[PDB]
Amino acid sequence: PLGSEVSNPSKPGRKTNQLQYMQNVVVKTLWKHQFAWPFYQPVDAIKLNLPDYHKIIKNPMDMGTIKKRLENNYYWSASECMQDFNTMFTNCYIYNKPTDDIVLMAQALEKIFLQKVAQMPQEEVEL
Amino acid sequence: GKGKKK
Repeated sequence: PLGSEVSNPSKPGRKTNQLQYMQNVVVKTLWKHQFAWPFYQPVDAIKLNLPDYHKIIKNPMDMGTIKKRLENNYYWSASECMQDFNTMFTNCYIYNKPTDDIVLMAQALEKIFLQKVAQMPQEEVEL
Repeated sequence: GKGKKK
């Protein structure tokens, strides 16, 4: 937006193995889950009509926002993405009731998340 | 929307 960025030259944003890994491996596969479809759209607040979302939920994020910072090389490595990825899941659990479809989906979505994360390069290699 | 997207 006009203020907070998704890409910035002065701000470090190198390409490491972990970074490129989670981008194409983790979130892109999370994306391919047919239950991850309600997370295909970022919280624009207006588009999805979520005005009080920005009041209750701390960091209104999803999967399109995470991948946006990833493809724009916002961080240095995927370790920084572990923050936004973590919030996207909790956000759904908090705003939505545990009996909601989106919650039921998020629970299953989380499986492939940790699945690919456990297989992450535990050493890291800057490209 | 938010509320059972089935």
